Amino acid sequence: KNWYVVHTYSGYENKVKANLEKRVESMGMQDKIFRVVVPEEEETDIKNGKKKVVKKKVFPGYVLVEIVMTDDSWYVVRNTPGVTGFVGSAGSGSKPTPLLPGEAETILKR
Amino acid sequence: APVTHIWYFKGVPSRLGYLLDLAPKDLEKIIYFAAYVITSVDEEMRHNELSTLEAEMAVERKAVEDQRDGELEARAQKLEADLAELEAEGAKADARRKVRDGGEREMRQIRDRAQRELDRLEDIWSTFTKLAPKQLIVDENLYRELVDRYGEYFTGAMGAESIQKLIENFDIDAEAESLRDVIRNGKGQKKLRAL
Amino acid sequence: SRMERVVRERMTTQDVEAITPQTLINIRPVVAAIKEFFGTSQLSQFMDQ
Amino acid sequence: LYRRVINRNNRLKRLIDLGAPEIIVNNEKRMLQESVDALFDNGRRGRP
RNA sequence: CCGAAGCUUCGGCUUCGGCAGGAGAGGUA
DNA sequence: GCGCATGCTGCTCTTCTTTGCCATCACGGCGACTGCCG
DNA sequence: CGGCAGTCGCCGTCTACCTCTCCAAGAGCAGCATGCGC
Repeated sequence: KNWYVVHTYSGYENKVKANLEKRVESMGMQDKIFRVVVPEEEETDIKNGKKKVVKKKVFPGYVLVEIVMTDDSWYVVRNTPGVTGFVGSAGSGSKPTPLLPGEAETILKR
Repeated sequence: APVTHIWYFKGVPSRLGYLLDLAPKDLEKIIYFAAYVITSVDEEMRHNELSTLEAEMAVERKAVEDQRDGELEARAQKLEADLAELEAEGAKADARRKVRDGGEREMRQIRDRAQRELDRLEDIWSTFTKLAPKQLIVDENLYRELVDRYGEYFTGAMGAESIQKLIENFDIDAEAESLRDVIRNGKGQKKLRAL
Repeated sequence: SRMERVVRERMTTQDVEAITPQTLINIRPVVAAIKEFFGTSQLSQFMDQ
Repeated sequence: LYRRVINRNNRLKRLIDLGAPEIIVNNEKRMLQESVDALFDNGRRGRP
């Protein structure tokens, strides 16, 4: 149930989000994937009297998704329309590696 | 970040591999972020903290074994008390013997577990002791373990930035006279490799 | 086959009771394949007269 | 191929000067290396 | 480099205007 | 009369490689290499 | 350690000339403009 990472194209982080979210319910796996968060920051685009606060994704192309490691979970997650593939080539690239929990908590500071 | 010229690494033969004395598969693994390598290992401090950490690791292993003993103690005691308050008096002593067999199987499981942890610590010690430059260390777990316990002395990383360090700390002359000594008095196929 | 892969992947992301055959079908791959065969191909050749 | 190299270098610079975790930086560095390799010699390693 | 237009002392001077890579198929000696 | 919502429309990229897609490719010469048997 | 034989990748495969066709598009992210509601 650790926090893993995934890779999307570019600008498809929220499409990937919605897709995965709904799929988990339609495909029927509300017991492996639990939480999805896309890290995002802020950009002050004031037009001298008109604020904006537009999406400024700190890590463009990377969506961290908590997932219990299995096999069909890997299938549904990686085959969601939009994701390029998993991360974690530390061991050649066979299985993803769980992101250091402390690093996850520091990423979730905001 | 530094990169590597394709001409001097993916050739026939590999000129970088011939200069650094590394197999092409090892170079491919290091360059493309799939394994670690030890850039340098301090041999002075290590040669003293050798005995120092020998003592330390003996202590650690003792602690580990004693914790095993204690868990064994607790669990065994409780189980035996339970099975003693009732030696399956409704049928025969054999049902209690069978649950005692189950308990002993559990015992042996925990035994194997702790023993394997012991030999993995042994592996740790081995790897950390006899460690020389240019020694591919696969498995991220092992690397992080070593960098947690004995994070000093040895250094290393992966990527082309870790090959720049190996090339920078390289002495051509010593290797040249070493190869000439090998060619002078040698036979077999090591002479062909030296040539 | 390409259109079938698209519809299979999209059948699990839409909401039921609003799914109709016209919203599940994409024509673009088929017309693209046909126009790629009848144009830049090595077997559909310019006729000599 | 130049645009690919420049894009990967810019993404790597922005990610390094932000405090990113090590796994993501390693992935980006590997991808930059592959892009440069494809610039100098396309098809020698992997797929064209 | 070419064209158009002016000054031109006949050496020339000035204004404006203008571009050309790959893949596949068939054929002749 | 003013605020909010939804459609013309500038406007600048974007296009991977798994449990998938993909299907193969002669023929000879040469040299490393690499697991494998002793 | 020490031979050992299959194997796997990389190199090369004649000259000059003529004619024709075809060479990423949909999705997405804003940026408003006008219609509709209270």
